[PDB]
Amino acid sequence: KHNMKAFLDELKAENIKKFLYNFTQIPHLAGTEQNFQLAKQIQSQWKEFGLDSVELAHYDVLLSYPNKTHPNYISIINEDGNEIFNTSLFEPPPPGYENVSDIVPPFSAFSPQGMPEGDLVYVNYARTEDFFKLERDMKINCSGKIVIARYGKVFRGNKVKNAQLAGAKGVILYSDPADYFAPGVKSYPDGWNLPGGGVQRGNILNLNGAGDPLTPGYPANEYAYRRGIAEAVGLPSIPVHPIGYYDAQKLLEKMGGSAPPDSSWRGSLKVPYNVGPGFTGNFSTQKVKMHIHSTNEVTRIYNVIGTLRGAVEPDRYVILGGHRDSWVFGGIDPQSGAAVVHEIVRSFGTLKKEGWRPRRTILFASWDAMEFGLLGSTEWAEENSRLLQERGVAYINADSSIEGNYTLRVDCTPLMYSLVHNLTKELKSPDEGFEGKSLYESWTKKSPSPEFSGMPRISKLGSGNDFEVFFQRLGIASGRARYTKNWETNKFSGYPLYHSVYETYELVEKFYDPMFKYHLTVAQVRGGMVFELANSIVLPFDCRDYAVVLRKYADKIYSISMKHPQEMKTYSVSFDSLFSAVKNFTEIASKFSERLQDFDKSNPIVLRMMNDQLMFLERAFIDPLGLPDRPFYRHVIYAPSSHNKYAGESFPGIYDALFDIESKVDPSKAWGEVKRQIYVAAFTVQAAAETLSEVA
Amino acid sequence: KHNMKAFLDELKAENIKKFLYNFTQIPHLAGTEQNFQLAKQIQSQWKEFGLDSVELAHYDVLLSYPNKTHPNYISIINEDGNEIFNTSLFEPPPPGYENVSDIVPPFSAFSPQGMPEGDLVYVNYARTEDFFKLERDMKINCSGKIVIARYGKVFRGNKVKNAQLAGAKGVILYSDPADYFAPGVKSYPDGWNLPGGGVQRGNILNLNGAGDPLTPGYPANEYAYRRGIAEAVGLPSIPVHPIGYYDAQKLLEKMGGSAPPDSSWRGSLKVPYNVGPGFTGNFSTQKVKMHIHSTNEVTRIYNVIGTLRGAVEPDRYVILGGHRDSWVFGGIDPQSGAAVVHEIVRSFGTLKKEGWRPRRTILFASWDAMEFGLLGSTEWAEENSRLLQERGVAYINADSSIEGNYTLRVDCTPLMYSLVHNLTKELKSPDEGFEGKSLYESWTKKSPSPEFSGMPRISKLGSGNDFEVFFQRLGIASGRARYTKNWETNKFSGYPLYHSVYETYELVEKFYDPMFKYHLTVAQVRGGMVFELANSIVLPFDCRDYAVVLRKYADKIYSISMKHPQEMKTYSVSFDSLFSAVKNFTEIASKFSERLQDFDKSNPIVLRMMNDQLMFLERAFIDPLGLPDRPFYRHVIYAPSSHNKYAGESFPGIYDALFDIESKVDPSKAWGEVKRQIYVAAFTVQAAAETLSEVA
Ligand SMILES: *[C@@H]1O[C@H](CO)[C@@H](O[C@@H]2O[C@H](CO)[C@@H](O[C@@H]3O[C@H](CO[C@H]4O[C@H](CO)[C@@H](O)[C@H](O)[C@@H]4O)[C@@H](O)[C@H](O[C@H]4O[C@H](CO)[C@@H](O)[C@H](O)[C@@H]4O)[C@@H]3O)[C@H](O)[C@H]2NC(C)=O)[C@H](O)[C@H]1NC(C)=O
Ligand SMILES: *[C@@H]1O[C@H](CO)[C@@H](O[C@@H]2O[C@H](CO)[C@@H](O[C@@H]3O[C@H](CO[C@H]4O[C@H](CO)[C@@H](O)[C@H](O)[C@@H]4O)[C@@H](O)[C@H](O[C@H]4O[C@H](CO)[C@@H](O)[C@H](O)[C@@H]4O)[C@@H]3O)[C@H](O)[C@H]2NC(C)=O)[C@H](O)[C@H]1NC(C)=O
Ligand SMILES: *[C@@H]1O[C@H](CO)[C@@H](O[C@@H]2O[C@H](CO)[C@@H](O[C@@H]3O[C@H](CO)[C@@H](O)[C@H](O[C@H]4O[C@H](CO)[C@@H](O)[C@H](O)[C@@H]4O)[C@@H]3O)[C@H](O)[C@H]2NC(C)=O)[C@H](O)[C@H]1NC(C)=O
Ligand SMILES: *[C@@H]1O[C@H](CO)[C@@H](O[C@@H]2O[C@H](CO)[C@@H](O[C@@H]3O[C@H](CO)[C@@H](O)[C@H](O[C@H]4O[C@H](CO)[C@@H](O)[C@H](O)[C@@H]4O)[C@@H]3O)[C@H](O)[C@H]2NC(C)=O)[C@H](O)[C@H]1NC(C)=O
Ligand SMILES: *[C@@H]1O[C@H](CO)[C@@H](O[C@@H]2O[C@H](CO)[C@@H](O[C@@H]3O[C@H](CO)[C@@H](O)[C@H](O)[C@@H]3O)[C@H](O)[C@H]2NC(C)=O)[C@H](O)[C@H]1NC(C)=O
Ligand SMILES: *[C@@H]1O[C@H](CO)[C@@H](O[C@@H]2O[C@H](CO)[C@@H](O[C@@H]3O[C@H](CO)[C@@H](O)[C@H](O)[C@@H]3O)[C@H](O)[C@H]2NC(C)=O)[C@H](O)[C@H]1NC(C)=O
Ligand SMILES: *[C@@H]1O[C@H](CO)[C@@H](O[C@@H]2O[C@H](CO)[C@@H](O)[C@H](O)[C@H]2NC(C)=O)[C@H](O)[C@H]1NC(C)=O
Ligand SMILES: *[C@@H]1O[C@H](CO)[C@@H](O[C@@H]2O[C@H](CO)[C@@H](O)[C@H](O)[C@H]2NC(C)=O)[C@H](O)[C@H]1NC(C)=O
Ligand SMILES: *[C@@H]1O[C@H](CO)[C@@H](O[C@@H]2O[C@H](CO)[C@@H](O)[C@H](O)[C@H]2NC(C)=O)[C@H](O)[C@H]1NC(C)=O
Ligand SMILES: *[C@@H]1O[C@H](CO)[C@@H](O[C@@H]2O[C@H](CO)[C@@H](O)[C@H](O)[C@H]2NC(C)=O)[C@H](O)[C@H]1NC(C)=O
Ligand SMILES: O=C(O)CC[C@H](NS(=O)(=O)N[C@@H](CC(=O)O)C(=O)O)C(=O)O
Ligand SMILES: O=C(O)CC[C@H](NS(=O)(=O)N[C@@H](CC(=O)O)C(=O)O)C(=O)O
Ligand SMILES: *[C@@H]1O[C@H](CO)[C@@H](O)[C@H](O)[C@H]1NC(C)=O
Ligand SMILES: *[C@@H]1O[C@H](CO)[C@@H](O)[C@H](O)[C@H]1NC(C)=O
Ligand SMILES: *[C@@H]1O[C@H](CO)[C@@H](O)[C@H](O)[C@H]1NC(C)=O
Ligand SMILES: *[C@@H]1O[C@H](CO)[C@@H](O)[C@H](O)[C@H]1NC(C)=O
Ligand SMILES: [Ca+2]
Ligand SMILES: [Ca+2]
Ligand SMILES: [Cl-]
Ligand SMILES: [Cl-]
Ligand SMILES: [Zn+2]
Ligand SMILES: [Zn+2]
Ligand SMILES: [Zn+2]
Ligand SMILES: [Zn+2]
Repeated sequence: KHNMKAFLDELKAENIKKFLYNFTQIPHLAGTEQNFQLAKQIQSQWKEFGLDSVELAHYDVLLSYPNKTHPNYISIINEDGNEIFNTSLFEPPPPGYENVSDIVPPFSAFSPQGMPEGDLVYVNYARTEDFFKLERDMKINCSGKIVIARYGKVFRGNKVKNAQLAGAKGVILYSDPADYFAPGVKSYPDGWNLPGGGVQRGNILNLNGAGDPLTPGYPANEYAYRRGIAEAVGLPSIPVHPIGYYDAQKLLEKMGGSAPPDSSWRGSLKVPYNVGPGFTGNFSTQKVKMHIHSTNEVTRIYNVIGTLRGAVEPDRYVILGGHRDSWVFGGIDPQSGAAVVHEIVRSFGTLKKEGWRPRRTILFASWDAMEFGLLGSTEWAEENSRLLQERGVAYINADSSIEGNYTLRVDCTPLMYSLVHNLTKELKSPDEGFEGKSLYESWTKKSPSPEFSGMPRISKLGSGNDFEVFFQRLGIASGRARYTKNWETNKFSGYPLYHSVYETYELVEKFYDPMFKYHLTVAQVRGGMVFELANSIVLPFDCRDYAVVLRKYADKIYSISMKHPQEMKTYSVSFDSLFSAVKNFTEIASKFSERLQDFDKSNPIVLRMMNDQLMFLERAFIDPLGLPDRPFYRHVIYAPSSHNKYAGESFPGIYDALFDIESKVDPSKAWGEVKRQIYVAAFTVQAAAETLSEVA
Repeated sequence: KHNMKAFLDELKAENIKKFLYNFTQIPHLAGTEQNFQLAKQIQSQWKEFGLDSVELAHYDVLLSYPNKTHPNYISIINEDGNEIFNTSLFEPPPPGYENVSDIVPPFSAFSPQGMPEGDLVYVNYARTEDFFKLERDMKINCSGKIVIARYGKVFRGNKVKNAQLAGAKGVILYSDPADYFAPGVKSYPDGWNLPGGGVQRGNILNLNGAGDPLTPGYPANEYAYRRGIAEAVGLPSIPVHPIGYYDAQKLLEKMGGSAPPDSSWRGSLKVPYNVGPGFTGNFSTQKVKMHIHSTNEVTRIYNVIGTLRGAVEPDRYVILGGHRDSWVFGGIDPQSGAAVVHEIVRSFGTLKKEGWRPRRTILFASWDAMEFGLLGSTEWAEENSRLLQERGVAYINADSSIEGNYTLRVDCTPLMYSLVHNLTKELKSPDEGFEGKSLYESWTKKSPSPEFSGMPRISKLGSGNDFEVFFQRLGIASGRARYTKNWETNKFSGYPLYHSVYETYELVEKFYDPMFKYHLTVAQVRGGMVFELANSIVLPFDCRDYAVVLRKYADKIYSISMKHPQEMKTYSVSFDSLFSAVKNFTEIASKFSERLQDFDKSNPIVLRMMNDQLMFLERAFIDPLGLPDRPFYRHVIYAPSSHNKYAGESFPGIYDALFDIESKVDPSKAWGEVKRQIYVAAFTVQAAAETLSEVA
């Protein structure tokens, strides 16, 4: 029998291991020859595995690279202009890779060039609230200062935007052991911790969903019009560079001025964590100098797109996509995900060779230039937007399969909650102590829902990954899943060796998943989701789950507003329309569910009518005018946080209208805009509800 | 048998006559009680006629009305400030209506209030080229002048926008006998010509597709956020008022300054047509004073929406819509169209009562507040945009059925050309001399295609009517048809009594269509189109017809650019990408057509897949970012002309980038934008082509 069990059983941990090894022996930096060669390899293998067609889709997009003969570095400079300390020019390479060529040294992708000299101000995590505390409470002025910020808590691009608006003339990012060194664990290569010479690479753009900075709205094809750099989207205006904690200690140890305002500002280094500005009296004349010489350059990138044609509904697309480009070896990010995709394709191809085809078309994608701003996924979606918005059923992302070995993590649209619950009840837990128990059981035990007993936690989608164009721009139901750490065991996000040279095959094989059982579990979750979405006769979405969360989000946004009761009285700010729309959505979704379960099962038109209602329900939350000043974030329920691209925000339009409103100089204008966003949200919720009404 | 012949045969000229009489006895001004009562009557009758549901959809939108106790008028004022001449306060009412109440006096809807006094400048038709001739050639400065412009050639809102940008402080619009008095025809009531006391009403907004000025993007429902007046869309900044030619003669006769530049500037009045500024020497101290006291007010409007559920594809909508509100009696505009719709509903309802249902759902609409800026259609489409863009097959408009008695006029998407040709071959010509011949034959003879022998002329859709939101904002295949005059017999557009009190039932019954045979023919064309669109198994669109016109439009826009060969060399301006996309569209459309004719006819999924490809093809020409500064004009192939809302422009983005480019101060910026619009157009054409490729 060709059923999901046949698909799932075919997946092998040993295959995922072999693919991971294969994908992580050399660097695959976007825009480089090595990453083009891997694209061609993937294309060849997906054909071999049995997909109907496999093509490369290429684009020419703005990328950013250090100058090989003019290295980036930071100095402490004395009053004579002598550089008395210099940060590293490279991370010490790990055992057995000390002769690997083409390792890109640590840099902040898209930094402008410059050599700013000045006094240091320490800004904690450079969050919105961190700058609020400096400027408003501590009365420290960052204008013309170089800021030093620790990585963590929020996307680094938001840190740089915040530093820029504070008037900084440069940003130094560093990894504090507080956030990247788990107590009791040894540094790579003897454990999974970040060594003091390790550095986190990463782009510092603020694209807000635009894709290639030079071609917002349109694919960066051969005849594309490209904005001039000065009009490009999302580029930082001040130089930025990342360093490790050995180097950070040297920059921070001399810092004077004001003491840290409290303990939440102190990391784990043996330094005061003084905010500055500048150094203590003996060193008061020493300054910090950055030297950044990186260049932005239009460069060709290559997505691999594989198609497995649907037998019944070939014009309905279920997409499994993740990126292939890495900063260096990509041992976790992204190759732990790409190896999983590779095995999923191989398994589907095995069934196909035995004569099976899924009901709907499955598209498989190996995206390029993700590390430089989700560029490959976004340019492809811009090219294919009309096909995706009329035919796109769902998008399942496939970046890193692991960031820990504790339990499952799922972030997805409410439309997929029931699908996820049901699938995980059918899968075996790989966890020790849960032998013979379901993944649902271990996941629920280790990651309980904060709201419901006997349910697991499922989070909203944020952003910072390749689902962004599909979900927040185009309104295609999206999901992601991976294995994660125990947040009770160290509160820091992600894994210590993130975006460092130390993220290698050996890191995974030795420390994260020796038996590749967590990889296999994640292949089963991602592949199982794709299988159901593509094969079920009724799409496996439950509209009633959206009704429940809409009420939760309406309560939450109302509660934020109600911290300002006088203003709500003065400006007649009512949430009645939003609650009414949510009530209506709940009622209509309930009746739709009845019809779906009750309709004449022999009638393919009623079924498809009803499958189209399910498919277009996520689409209904799209506002074609976008959110304020963010035209590519069009989903009215979910946007990436304006303060942290990684985090999702609910009712983002109303959230941003309320944020820091007490500080607005024209309260009438400000509360007027709150009311406008309530109207837009209520209307959108009612309009989405009405797509589930009887059609005529 | 229930086939199109049964539907067509049921339509009766005598019924259309009875409905026209019924709809034209009292004024039905938008926002008035009389127009609400007619809405309720229509709703009742459509229910009686047999539709499944008939509801009122209401909105509260900005309308504009004169002040009943503070009349609008224009004066000539002497140096003492004595008003020595005053324009009429009302049009002399026609025979037997001299006691009808609630006739709105002539005014320009949405004029601001004011009493500007100044010297007159005569600006011909106030077209872009007319102001070019004044400012550039004649060196006449309109700043601080009151401009007087004759109606005709272009939409009056464009005249007012042009006057505003020329620095005018007021606009007087008048009907010149050259444009509104056919030689050899007597004035109403003894013929169909405009009498000297007749005046054309009409709104002077520049909405660019926005709908209600206060709620762009969102329906003007009960909880709507409304912009303040100062931020409203499309409102004129200077006072405006319309007059008849008896009054115009008094304002023009004294005009001095420069002579008219040539004969194209002279109308038919016994006056010099001097451009001014101001009056001849003896009257040089006399000035013109406007008195405008109209008020803008948010007012409730009511659309009637009738549904006839489809038997097979209830979630596919074919819409027949036209407006119901009139300026006064609406004898032609709109009731000659509304009576036709009423009879079409009655005929469909007759078939339904005998057990028939169309394959797809038919929606019937009686729109309100069309005369005030397409407000009812636009607000309803804003409310229902998600349903319309995923389910909307086609929109057939139904304003005035007649503007003459000579031949058929059709404006529509290329997708409907074949449908129209085939249907008109099946219909009888009502024309004298063409007894027993088809409508196709008489139409082709009287209105030959400028391009193809043996074919009739079919024009592009422009705007100024209720299809605008459906076609140019949402990308739903749209069409319209009416009987029209012979352009060889008088070149003036429209009919002389347009938007005057004299547009009555008697005008139609006596002078235009005594036997209601032209009305019946138009009911057959509009109803027949709806019947096919709603009932055929394969949608009756031919994608190959779009390929032919795309090549025509590409040639045309290229030819415009090629008037600047040096600049095309300097800035490397190539149209190669657009021609490539058009070639590709042609090739892919040809292969799609083969599959449509060749596919397995027993397979409803392949059929619907292919019906969805046909339905979404118009949709593919939509750009979600809209055209420059016109966010609600989203169709890349067709937009209303930036110089004349009534006219359609092809490749509008490139057209406007090229328009008057030789006058731009930064040719590099200007030609860069031409190249950007070529990229956008080429991409959109290729993307639309790719929706017709095999789906997987
Ligand atoms: C959640 O779902 C419910 C439906 O169960 C929607 O309820 C509608 O709510 C609006 C109010 O926002 C009601 O609007 C009112 O309509 C009255 C006329 O309604 C009749 O006629 C219409 C057609 O014109 C029919 O569709 C309808 O069935 C009724 O027969 C108006 O007279 C009301 O205006 C008067 O009162 C208001 C308030 O005091 C004044 O501001 C006005 O000046 C005026 O005096 C009003 O417009 C609507 O009728 C309800 N429809 C129903 C029950 O079917 C909710 O709107 C929906 N929530 C959201 C957010 O959409
Ligand atoms: C009308 O329809 C035709 C298809 O019949 C489209 O043709 C494509 O045209 C583009 C040019 O605009 C071609 O682009 C070229 O692709 C080359 C690689 O193509 C191969 O590999 C890709 C996957 O990466 C496959 O899809 C493809 O089948 C080929 O096997 C590049 O190497 C070319 O770049 C080089 O030359 C250019 C020009 O000198 C330089 O600027 C570059 O720096 C580089 O040196 C180029 O990108 C594309 O291959 C064609 N596809 C075909 C024939 O299938 C038209 O684009 C389409 N019209 C529009 C407007 O869309
Ligand atoms: C996750 O799994 C849960 C549990 O299986 C699943 O919910 C269940 O779905 C089934 C299938 O729709 C529901 O069964 C229906 O129940 C109603 C009322 O009892 C019946 O009227 C339905 O009968 C009709 O349809 C049948 C085919 O399913 C026909 O055989 C029959 O003739 C009728 O036409 C039907 O049996 C069941 O009630 C729920 N259980 C719950 C909610 O507890 C859920 O759908 C899964 N989630 C997915 C797939 O996303
Ligand atoms: C306007 O009217 C014209 C003239 O009628 C019409 O064009 C015609 O359409 C028919 C129907 O598609 C075409 O007939 C087809 O021709 C090809 C080649 O000869 C055949 O392969 C097709 O046969 C298949 O389909 C048949 C059902 O239609 C099956 O019976 C058969 O088994 C095959 O599956 C088919 O006969 C005809 O060629 C054109 N004539 C032209 C273009 O001159 C046009 O479509 C109408 N426009 C509309 C409806 O918008
Ligand atoms: C990762 O795995 C891939 C796939 O197994 C490896 O690529 C494959 O490498 C072999 C040996 O280089 C290639 O076979 C050889 O082909 C050449 C020319 O066609 C010829 O000399 C011989 O016929 C020989 O068999 C094979 O083509 C190639 N497969 C691809 C790319 O599809 C790759 O080596 C592995 N990478 C690492 C780091 O282990
Ligand atoms: C245009 O045609 C409509 C429809 O025929 C006319 O409206 C109809 O008018 C009659 C007479 O006023 C109404 O019948 C009457 O109803 C009232 C109360 O229900 C009652 O006194 C009697 O039972 C009587 O039969 C009828 O309801 C009404 N139909 C509608 C509106 O649906 C209208 O008079 C015509 N207008 C003109 C200008 O001719
Ligand atoms: C990268 O840095 C190198 C080294 O400074 C630059 O190469 C120099 O370019 C200048 C002109 O700008 C020449 O006069 C020197 O001879 C070059 N030096 C060497 C060592 O080659 C190069 O411009 C930079 N590359 C970029 C900006 O991509
Ligand atoms: C930090 O690096 C800089 C640049 O390489 C070093 O300064 C250079 O030293 C050489 C040799 O003494 C001089 O000829 C250059 O003029 C210097 N360049 C600059 C920009 O200062 C510096 O010695 C290094 N500091 C440490 C502590 O190693
Ligand atoms: C329409 O014009 C009338 C007549 O001038 C206005 O009514 C007057 O309003 C003023 C206050 O603005 C009163 O003092 C007068 O007593 C009113 N006169 C009469 C004759 O009623 C009215 O304001 C205007 N209506 C509008 C603006 O809608
Ligand atoms: C044009 O209309 C104006 C306004 O009605 C007339 O001027 C008014 O005349 C009365 C009576 O003589 C005066 O009391 C008012 O003060 C005047 N108002 C203004 C604004 O001037 C004028 O007489 C009319 N002109 C003609 C030729 O009939
Ligand atoms: O440009 C963007 O939006 C983000 C690109 C890139 N995304 S990412 O966070 O590294 N990708 C992954 C990292 C991981 O797979 O662990 C995630 O979503 O967790 C980054 O943050 O540098
Ligand atoms: O606001 C608008 O866009 C136009 C509203 C209104 N349209 S209209 O030209 O009068 N409608 C008709 C007039 C007619 O049916 O003769 C048309 O399309 O020809 C007008 O021009 O005043
Ligand atoms: C910070 O300093 C700069 C001048 O060096 C000044 O423009 C800015 O207003 C200052 N910020 C404060 C104190 O608000
Ligand atoms: C793997 O699991 C064990 C058991 O909790 C844990 O001690 C170890 O830290 C985990 N490894 C990683 C890399 O999280
Ligand atoms: C027209 O006159 C006004 C001043 O009355 C002036 O601002 C404007 O520039 C003039 N236009 C010309 C002559 O270009
Ligand atoms: C009706 O047709 C006749 C014949 O051409 C023509 O003389 C007359 O002017 C027409 N009436 C109108 C209102 O166009
Ligand atoms: Ca782009
Ligand atoms: Ca609106
Ligand atoms: Cl992921
Ligand atoms: Cl019309
Ligand atoms: Zn990644
Ligand atoms: Zn990454
Ligand atoms: Zn009209
Ligand atoms: Zn009109």
